[PDB]
Amino acid sequence: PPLQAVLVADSFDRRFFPISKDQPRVLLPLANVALIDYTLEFLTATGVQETFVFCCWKAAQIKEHLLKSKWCRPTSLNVVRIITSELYRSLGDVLRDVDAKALVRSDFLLVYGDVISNINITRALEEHRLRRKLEKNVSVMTMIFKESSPSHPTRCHEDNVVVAVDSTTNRVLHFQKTQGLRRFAFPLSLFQVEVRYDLLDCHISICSPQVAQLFTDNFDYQTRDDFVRGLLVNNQIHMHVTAKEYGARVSNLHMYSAVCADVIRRWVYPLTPEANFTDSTTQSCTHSRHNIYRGPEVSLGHGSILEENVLLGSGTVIGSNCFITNSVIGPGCHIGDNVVLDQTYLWQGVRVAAGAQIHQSLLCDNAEVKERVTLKPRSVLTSQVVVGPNITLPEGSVISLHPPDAEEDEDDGEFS
Amino acid sequence: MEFQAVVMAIWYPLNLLEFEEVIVIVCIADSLRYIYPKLKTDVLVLSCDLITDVALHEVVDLFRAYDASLAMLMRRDFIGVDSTGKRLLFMANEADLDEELVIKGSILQKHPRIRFHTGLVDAHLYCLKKYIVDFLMESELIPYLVRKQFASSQKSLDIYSFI
Amino acid sequence: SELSERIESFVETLKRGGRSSEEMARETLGLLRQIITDHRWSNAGELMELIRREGRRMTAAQPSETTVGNMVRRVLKIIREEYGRLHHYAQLQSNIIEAINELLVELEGTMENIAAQALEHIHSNEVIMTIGFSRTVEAFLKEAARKRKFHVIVAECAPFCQGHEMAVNLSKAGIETTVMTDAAIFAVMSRVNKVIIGTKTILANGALRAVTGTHTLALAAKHHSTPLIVCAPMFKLSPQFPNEEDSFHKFVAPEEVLPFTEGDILEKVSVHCPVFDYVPPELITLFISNIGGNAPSYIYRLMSELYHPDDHVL
Amino acid sequence: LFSHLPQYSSLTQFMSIPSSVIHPAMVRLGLQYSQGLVSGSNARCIALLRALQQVIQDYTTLSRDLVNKLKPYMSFLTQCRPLSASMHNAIKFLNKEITSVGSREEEAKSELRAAIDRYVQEKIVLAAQAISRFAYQKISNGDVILVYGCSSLVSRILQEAWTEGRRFRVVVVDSRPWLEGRHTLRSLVHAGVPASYLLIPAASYVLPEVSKVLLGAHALLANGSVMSRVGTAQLALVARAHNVPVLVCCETYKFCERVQTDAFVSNELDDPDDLQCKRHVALANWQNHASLRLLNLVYDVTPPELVDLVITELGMIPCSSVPVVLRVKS
Amino acid sequence: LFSHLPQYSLTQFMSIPSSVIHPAMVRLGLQYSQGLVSGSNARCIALLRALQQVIQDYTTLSRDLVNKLKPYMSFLTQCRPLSASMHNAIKFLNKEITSVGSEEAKSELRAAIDRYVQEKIVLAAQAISRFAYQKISNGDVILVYGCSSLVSRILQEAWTEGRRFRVVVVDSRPWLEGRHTLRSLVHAGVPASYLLIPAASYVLPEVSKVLLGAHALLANGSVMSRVGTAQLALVARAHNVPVLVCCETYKFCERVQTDAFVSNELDDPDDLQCKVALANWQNHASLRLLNLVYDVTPPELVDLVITELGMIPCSSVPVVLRVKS
Repeated sequence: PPLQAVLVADSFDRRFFPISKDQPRVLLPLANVALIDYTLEFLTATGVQETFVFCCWKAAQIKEHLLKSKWCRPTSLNVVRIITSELYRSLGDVLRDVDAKALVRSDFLLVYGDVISNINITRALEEHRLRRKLEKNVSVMTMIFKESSPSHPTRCHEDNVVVAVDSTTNRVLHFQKTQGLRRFAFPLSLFQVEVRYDLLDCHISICSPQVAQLFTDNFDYQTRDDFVRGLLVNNQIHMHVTAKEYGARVSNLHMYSAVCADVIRRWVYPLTPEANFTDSTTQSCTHSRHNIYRGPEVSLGHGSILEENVLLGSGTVIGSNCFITNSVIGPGCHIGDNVVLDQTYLWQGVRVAAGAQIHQSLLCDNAEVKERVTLKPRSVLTSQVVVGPNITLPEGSVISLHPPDAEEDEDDGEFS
Repeated sequence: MEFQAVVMAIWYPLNLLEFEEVIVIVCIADSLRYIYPKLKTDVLVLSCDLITDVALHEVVDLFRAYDASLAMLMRRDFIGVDSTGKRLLFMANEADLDEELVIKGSILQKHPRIRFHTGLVDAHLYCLKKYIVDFLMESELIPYLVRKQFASSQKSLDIYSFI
Repeated sequence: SELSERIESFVETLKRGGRSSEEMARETLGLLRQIITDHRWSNAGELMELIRREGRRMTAAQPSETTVGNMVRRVLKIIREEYGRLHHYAQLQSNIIEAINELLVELEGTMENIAAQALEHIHSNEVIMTIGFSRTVEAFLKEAARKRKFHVIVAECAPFCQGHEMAVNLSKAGIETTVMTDAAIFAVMSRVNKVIIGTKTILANGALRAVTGTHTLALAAKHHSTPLIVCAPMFKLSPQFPNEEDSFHKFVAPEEVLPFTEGDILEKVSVHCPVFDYVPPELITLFISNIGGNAPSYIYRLMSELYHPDDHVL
Repeated sequence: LFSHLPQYSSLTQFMSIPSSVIHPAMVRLGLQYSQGLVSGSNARCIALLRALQQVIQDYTTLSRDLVNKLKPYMSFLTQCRPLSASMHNAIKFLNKEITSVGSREEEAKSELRAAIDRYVQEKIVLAAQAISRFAYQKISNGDVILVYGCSSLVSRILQEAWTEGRRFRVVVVDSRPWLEGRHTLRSLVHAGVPASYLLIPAASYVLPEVSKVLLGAHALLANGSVMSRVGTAQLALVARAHNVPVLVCCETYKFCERVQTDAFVSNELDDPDDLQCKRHVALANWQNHASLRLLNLVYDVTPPELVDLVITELGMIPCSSVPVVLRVKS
Repeated sequence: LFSHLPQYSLTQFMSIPSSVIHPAMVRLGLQYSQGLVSGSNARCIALLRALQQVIQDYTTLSRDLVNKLKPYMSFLTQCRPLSASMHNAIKFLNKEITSVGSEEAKSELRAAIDRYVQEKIVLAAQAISRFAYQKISNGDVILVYGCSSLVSRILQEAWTEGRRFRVVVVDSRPWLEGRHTLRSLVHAGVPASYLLIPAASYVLPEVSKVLLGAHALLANGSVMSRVGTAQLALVARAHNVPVLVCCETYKFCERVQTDAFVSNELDDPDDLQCKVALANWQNHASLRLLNLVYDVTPPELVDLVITELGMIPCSSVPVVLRVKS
């Protein structure tokens, strides 16, 4: 049968709270292409033909960006069927709005909406169908986990989970998020059985339409974690564990940094920045040595050193004697002289004036920084912000045009 | 005399050793403490019963290669073995825990895949290293030694099991 | 249309990587035959612009897969030579088709004509050493194995261990094979009498872009003066010189080299995993083509009678 | 056709479970050799030669008895894993030391096992920190160094050189099936030095940016050839082809008076089953094909023209003084 | 070993007024077998004269003559393995017979042998002589090897057109063939010196250029010729003296070969024992006597090929193989 997918293009948290306020979360560029493009390209590569896209928050931006994208042209073998509805508040009413319209008829494939992966759901889907028909509609989901290692940058402590599985058929007997916990309480009676912590959550559940029924009759569910926890106290959830293919979901901005550094280093190989998988004319790249990508008409300065893992957008004049490295610089922006950019992420259009040392950070689009500015690690600069010529922002400072949301305003620190 | 087999207090134990002496040729859980004046050199505590001629060569090699602090033979008590299938991580003989097999997060970060076996038969073929019988002087030790790692009468001790 | 959707299906298959090289060339010819049939075009100029544009997008899809670019250029040469001998020509649309068919029967016989020259280059009690898994070299070693008896050492290529299925394929045909670890190429080089490899691409100076161990192989072969035979047909002959402007390397996921289960050190270690390795032409001895066994220093002439010099750059 | 070299798959089933003819320490050590818990050329010599200190005080009588008593031990050891020259010269020094002493038994047993710690100090410990002084001045302030696999000395260098403020950039080249360049990569990222890891077939893509190639030796043969891990000779050849200088860090005691003119003498075969990829796997059950053989070399010989330096505990010699340090010592 | 290549020591079976093979072809084959006709040019001239004799005795045409004279070339491949000059001569002859359409065609065929011998074996030799006159200067010394009908012609006409050089003749056992050069030099008045191949590294210090002859130039530039040539050119490069090989166009074979093992006739091993300690070599089971007739030198050991078209760098012999076909 045809394979469908549900793509919840509204993330129902506020993890990017100064950033999700103006730009919706699945439009903010990872490696100069938006987060909804990686999940859509993953869905197309898997074999999905009838993606549905559910948007609640800032649906105008999402739909406007989608129509000027690759998957809304009639060439694409993956229709998008955008469903804009402001009545959504969680994944629960999104996925029980499926049975309000009966969209799915076979086992669909629910990705969350900002999954970034090169997973091939053909072994997992065929295993799910095989144990679907054989044990008479017993299994209702096949969770997709990546075999990670618990001390990894991609395993951020909010999304960290532990499972207890049957290990002879991969069947989730217990599942809990280890957000804050030192010792893990595994209930008994699930033996009459491996226990795994090396599983990245990856949010590529392959849930069969019975799940849309199970969200429907029990209104109290709100998210997939609630559903897996609330079923294992009662049916089945199995899994499939991948080892050779990348999979991640950018939940928080720590995860954003980890997955953006993983994409640049070609861990998501069919979705590298030089592949131009979104086939736009403004995002072509040339992968040079040391994972250095420079877009068309970049005009690098004299004496500037690009060490490694640099992505440069189109129209990205760089000054003289710079030490830009490990960073993503965005479609068209001005970087001045003698700067240092380490693990930074600069979106479309910035003014980095001269000699400014920007370490681990995130400068959103149309940002402004003046001469001799020394942004420290984990500093976030939201859209259209300006930073004056003497600021040294503390480690962990968010700056936006909305003073209630951020810790600053349109200029440098301690001013309005 | 690398090892010294100790037989608790029986032709199947005494001739499973095809060794040259037992502590059942002189006959004199806590009996190993009463057999302490024998030369404490890597005791091999055997069982009174339920021993069925398993080859020692696969068990003792988990004590002469990995330099295990302790090595058992198995053929209500829940054991969590490492992914290699030879390293004990979580022994809990007490099934009377309050319906919660609690696991320390440190072992799950160090050893991610813990494979749990349900009620394996304990052959009581303990390959204690020579300081454990001394450490008792200053089950009862098999579920303590697996917790003592991650008491020191020697490094970090390690305990390996054969199935 | 059916054809247009098949064009972007081919382009996206090229980008993602979802077949052998001869199948790549055969599918490229089928696609280009469809392009010149079903599109409407008045004269040869518009069709050459069309073929050039579609070849540009199929080449920019996967620039390291040059069999599709070579067959685009071969069709362009066929177009401008079947229009030259008629110099809007009505029968031209037929004429190119026949030449394309004569190309498609030039294909599907490339592997037989390379395998026919096996006995002239492989002797009894020989030891041959290969690297990747190329269908051309295994047919070469399986046509020489019908008469003579020899030893073949298949040094596996380390990230994608693909010499494993080569040595499984060769051992089924009775060749006594040895699988190596790719670190031992200089070690077992003293014994090896000939080195027979395959290529992804023969560049225009006789150099070749091949599987990632072949330059480390060719240096050992040149050190011990072992002849490096290269079995590669004429769709693998690309008119591009090894310039620094165009990137010929392909880099795949580092999971092939350093697995994701390493953990925190993956944030500091830069793992690369290239799959192709430049072999300069002075380490090569022969190119066993489908038309003979000529030297590397003849390859430029094979360019001039395959691709027009206006078709080099598309 | 590496037929004259044994190919091994545990030799512990037939031997007596208490102290047999072979010592408890020797069976423990040989089992560790065969399983693979000690792998370094240095670490095997210390592992032998302080498990052998356990032999001496347990032995009760002295020279002629102990020399022929020790031979079954190392016969069992070379049955477990073939002895490298770090072990071979260790045993040669040991036998010379035993035959040197003669005429009290307790004083001799104490003096032997104390002059064996003296061997470790003045030839493996004080040596390795004298190699590092010579190689610290040869490591530039901004260069790129290509290492190969785990070496206890190559990783002592460029970690004792980084902590003296040198700020190079190491590139780690590794090969299957040992994959031991991960062990020199985890322990090198922990030092904080920037690293890069790639497999040995891509030893010619990364070698253009490399400034020098630092390798370790398992033995230096008496014509100057370097016997070490398999990909070292291939690596040095491609290093010469990219004209990058190539250095070998070897202690003096690893100098063997045995000369090999190729790479097919005493180049031990380990388990061929290590070559199974576990991809799916195609080479599994390779014994089912009769014509199919698997070759798993562990050692390889690079000729002295392919290598520039040899950093030794006594100076930096140009690899043709390898027969000469074999003379001025002993 | 050399198992695929044939070992030979053949006219006993055929009737004296032979009908299986032509009389002239029997004479030719037995002269090849005994050694009365040696050298690639001399063998090609003798073959073409015998084929003219065959055609003038032919009475009936295109298919019939080709399948009639294929057994003749089977006989000649039995008697003495055909060199590539003979191979290209036979290929040209078969193409000529197949080209002849629907008595008078015998005279037109027989003159095409004369138009083959003249402008590809004689006129080509004169053109190669004119080209190699340029590379022979006054006072230099030239190391030739063995006997070549073209090398000796080049030297003799270079001497008689005014050069004052000196020749060193390097020779090999068991044919001892450079004596036929040496004597033919002394009649021309050229100063000469004679020595064997092992002494070549003794005189390559004084030699200015090594001028060799080719029995065939292969499709990669390898020079297939007499067995000492490749070794001599290797020592010549090790003493950095230029190596010139003088070959006509018609000897260019499209066969390609890397090592000196694929197509190398073996003469009878009984030539090897010298005046004896080797006469009873058959009774020694382990002892095998091996003498090759040809080997190939790689194109990197040859600095120059002189051809009737011009002087070409030995890497562009497939160029000439293209432009003549």
